Amino acid sequence: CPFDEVFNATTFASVYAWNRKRISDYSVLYNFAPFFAFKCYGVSPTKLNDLCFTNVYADSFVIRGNEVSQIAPGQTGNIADYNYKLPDDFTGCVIAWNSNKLDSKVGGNYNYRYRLFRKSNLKPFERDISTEIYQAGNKPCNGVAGVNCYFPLQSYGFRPTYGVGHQPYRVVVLSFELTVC
Amino acid sequence: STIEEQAKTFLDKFNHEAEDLFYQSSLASWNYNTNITEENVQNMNNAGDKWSAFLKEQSTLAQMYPLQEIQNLTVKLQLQALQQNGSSVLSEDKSKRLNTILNTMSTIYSTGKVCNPDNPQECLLLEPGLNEIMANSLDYNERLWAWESWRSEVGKQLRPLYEEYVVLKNEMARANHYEDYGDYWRGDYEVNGVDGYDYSRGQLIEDVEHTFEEIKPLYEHLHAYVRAKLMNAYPSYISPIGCLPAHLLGDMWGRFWTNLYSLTVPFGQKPNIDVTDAMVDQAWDAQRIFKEAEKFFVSVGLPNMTQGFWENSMLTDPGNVQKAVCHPTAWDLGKGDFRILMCTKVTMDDFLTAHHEMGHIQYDMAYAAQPFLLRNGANEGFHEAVGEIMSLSAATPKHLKSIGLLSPDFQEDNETEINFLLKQALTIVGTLPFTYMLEKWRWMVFKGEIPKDQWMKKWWEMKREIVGVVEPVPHDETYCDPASLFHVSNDYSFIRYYTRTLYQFQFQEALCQAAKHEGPLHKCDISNSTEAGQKLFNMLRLGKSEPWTLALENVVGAKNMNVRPLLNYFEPLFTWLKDQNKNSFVGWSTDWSPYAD
Ligand SMILES: *[C@@H]1O[C@H](CO)[C@@H](O[C@@H]2O[C@H](CO)[C@@H](O)[C@H](O)[C@H]2NC(C)=O)[C@H](O)[C@H]1NC(C)=O
Ligand SMILES: *[C@@H]1O[C@H](CO)[C@@H](O[C@@H]2O[C@H](CO)[C@@H](O)[C@H](O)[C@H]2NC(C)=O)[C@H](O)[C@H]1NC(C)=O
Ligand SMILES: *[C@@H]1O[C@H](CO)[C@@H](O[C@@H]2O[C@H](CO)[C@@H](O)[C@H](O)[C@H]2NC(C)=O)[C@H](O)[C@H]1NC(C)=O
Ligand SMILES: *[C@@H]1O[C@H](CO)[C@@H](O[C@@H]2O[C@H](CO)[C@@H](O)[C@H](O)[C@H]2NC(C)=O)[C@H](O)[C@H]1NC(C)=O
Ligand SMILES: *[C@@H]1O[C@H](CO)[C@@H](O[C@@H]2O[C@H](CO)[C@@H](O)[C@H](O)[C@H]2NC(C)=O)[C@H](O)[C@H]1NC(C)=O
Ligand SMILES: *[C@@H]1O[C@H](CO)[C@@H](O[C@@H]2O[C@H](CO)[C@@H](O)[C@H](O)[C@H]2NC(C)=O)[C@H](O)[C@H]1NC(C)=O
Ligand SMILES: *[C@@H]1O[C@H](CO)[C@@H](O)[C@H](O)[C@H]1NC(C)=O
Repeated sequence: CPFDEVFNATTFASVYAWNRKRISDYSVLYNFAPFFAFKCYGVSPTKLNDLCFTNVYADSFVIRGNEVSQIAPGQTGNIADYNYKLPDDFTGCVIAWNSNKLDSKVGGNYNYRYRLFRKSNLKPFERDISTEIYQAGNKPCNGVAGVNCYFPLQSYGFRPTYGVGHQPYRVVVLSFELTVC
Repeated sequence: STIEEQAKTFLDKFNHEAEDLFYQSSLASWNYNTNITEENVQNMNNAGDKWSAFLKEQSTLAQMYPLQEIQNLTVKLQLQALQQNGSSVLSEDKSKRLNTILNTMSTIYSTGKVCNPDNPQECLLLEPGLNEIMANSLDYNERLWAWESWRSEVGKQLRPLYEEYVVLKNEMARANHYEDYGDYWRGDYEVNGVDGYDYSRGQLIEDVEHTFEEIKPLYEHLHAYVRAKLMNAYPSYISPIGCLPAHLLGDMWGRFWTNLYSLTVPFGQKPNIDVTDAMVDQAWDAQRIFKEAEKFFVSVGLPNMTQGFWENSMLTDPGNVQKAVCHPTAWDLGKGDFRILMCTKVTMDDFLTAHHEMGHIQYDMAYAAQPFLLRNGANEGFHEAVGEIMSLSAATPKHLKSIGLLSPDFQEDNETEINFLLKQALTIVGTLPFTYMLEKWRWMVFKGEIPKDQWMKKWWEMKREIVGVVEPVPHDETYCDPASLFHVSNDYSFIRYYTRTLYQFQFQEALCQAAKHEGPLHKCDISNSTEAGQKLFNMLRLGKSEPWTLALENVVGAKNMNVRPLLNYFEPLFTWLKDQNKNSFVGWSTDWSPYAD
């Protein structure tokens, strides 16, 4: 399985539009790096070599440090209700690590664009890339900023002189469905 | 779709953009303060102006939501903190006039020059030389010349400006439904709509006047003692039943009596504890000091330093050419970035200032989870109280003898105890009457009870009646004596220095009982106790989210500020003074004056 690409791409996607790569040797990822967080939920992390499934998916994005605890079955917040929602019947296993030395430029890195406004909570495993203007009040704004109408994207201001919990943390979310073994 | 739900929608976007812009501004300001060049000044001014413009635009935008239909308390607090017009409610000409006279007053105070009568090309500014003559000189005539000339050649330029500043600020304050500029100042201590913790803007006056009514018995004895000691350095100039001339107090204004220690020391043959030789003996540097401070802080139950604090902070003076304003301060750039800027030497004063600054850093680390507009102390008198209890409890002999700076046995006696207590009293108690009197004068001036032809008369009447000092030369109604003080000409409040001194000892006595102390209060040490840390953290993490009268109860057990802990702290000195003035006359008469002869 070409895990060397989903973990090592030179540019990771953003939260509101996460890249989903499907797969048609986990001892390379388990033994490799610090990996600030590594929790597997449905399957025990050690026996990942005797139970196999039809196909695996590896989503990816870049979220803030103190929001990693939101990528879990049954969570709420600006990330788990509007951008990426994991179903309560999860079976895969989440991983995340720090990337402060790559995705942070002195002067601000304005390419990561988590969304913070939406009319309803996202459903499990949905994606919304629309960029319409959010209508807060009762008077329509016809697609222009102003009063009670906002732009629903709020790009992160990444910098190297931040504190842990505000530095970029890449994420990969392996999810299994039942082949590859 | 209701008027309440849109407030949260607006507040989210405001929070995010404000965090970003504030971080940029603070980073620019830091990069200027640590490395002075010419282009750093403009690079800082740009970000500052951008942040101010964003703030003004959001303020004029926020006026759409009426504060009457809001039901949440946090949303209402944030809106009311954002909706306030402040200045710019005036016209344009008046605003320009106000800014011009403010800058003119600040400039006049900063670069005022006085010079000799017999050698007129020897002019001295204030900071390098006047408050040094007034601090170290022991000559009566020289101190009198300095004290008179500073008020005759600088204070006389500030009166026609103050007379206009008063009216302009009164108009600006009446434009916001406040009835004067003094109520605008006292509005910080106000609390509304909590059903059990209310606090009007007019009850602060009564609370201050009732807490000052119980410090008089101690200030009278301290005054009598200092007078009986000053009748020996300047004989035939002080009267045994009169006040003290205002130029023999230690500095230009008489705010701190701490420079009178060399004259009025109780036992002059016992040196107070000063561990500076041992630090150079064990070769302590600028980093071991902060390591020890952090260890003391984590001992009580507070977190470590954020590990971003060690690489970015400036704990030593940069050598070759990095001209840097190192006045010890703690920065809160935001987004989890805390830094400290100070020029640390190897002494004891820096060993205590490190604790004082790390207190502010810990407070800032506490409430960093609140919204952007709610990241501050409960009011203007909590931050410094929290930062001061640390240096209070970190300079005891019992704490110093466990770090290693004192000999292992070092038996303590009561003479050094009285020495230390008296050196503390000349700074803590010697300023409460002055602060109370000055703020009372300013409140009465702004309110409109002291007409502008009775300013100096009432000022000196109150200084004779409350503080207990008399002027050496009659001052008619052309002078303006208060305007020659930094906080009066630069438009800063002054009631925080009074409530801080009470909150400090309230917190200290509240924490001394969780650590289960036994002896007197001035020997307290809160280290190695996880109850004091828990009680303090139950208040540090609130910020401005709760009314201060509730954040105070979560520590001490009462709602209003009290004065009993201060007297309980100063009890031994009080008894000793009460037994040293058997023959002297405790009190003063407001009729004797040094010129009526
Ligand atoms: C991610 O990719 C980088 C670069 O493509 C890999 O870095 C290589 O490391 C090996 C040693 O393991 C060196 O021999 C190569 O010279 C390095 N290449 C470059 C361009 O730096 C890195 O090993 C990859 N990491 C993973 C987890 O696959
Ligand atoms: C203090 O500021 C000055 C100018 O603001 C810095 O001097 C130059 O800054 C530019 C900025 O990129 C550098 O490329 C130059 O190398 C600097 N000159 C020198 C001689 O260093 C200076 O570096 C700043 N000091 C610190 C410690 O950051
Ligand atoms: C509006 O008021 C409610 C309760 O009156 C607040 O609910 C709190 O929300 C915070 C975080 O959102 C939680 O930690 C608390 O436990 C909640 N308290 C209760 C009693 O539910 C709500 O936060 C308020 N709105 C805003 C914008 O702060
Ligand atoms: C703050 O200043 C404004 C003027 O800049 C005051 O005047 C109100 O402004 C709103 C906003 O457009 C108008 O809708 C009102 O008609 C204005 N007049 C009123 C309310 O009488 C505003 O009152 C000031 N508010 C505070 C709290 O100071
Ligand atoms: C410090 O304590 C000593 C005793 O522990 C005090 O000395 C006694 O003082 C009382 C009161 O004046 C006298 O009646 C005794 O005769 C003293 N005893 C001795 C052995 O001298 C001393 O006065 C205390 N000093 C202070 C400043 O309180
Ligand atoms: C806080 O408590 C700790 C442990 O109870 C103290 O550390 C010990 O102190 C004794 C007293 O001299 C030493 O003999 C030990 O060597 C110390 N142990 C260690 C690991 O350092 C500490 O001194 C106490 N601090 C205060 C201020 O009371
Ligand atoms: C603080 O850091 C020290 C290392 O210098 C470590 O030994 C200690 O356990 C830390 N304490 C906390 C509460 O993080």
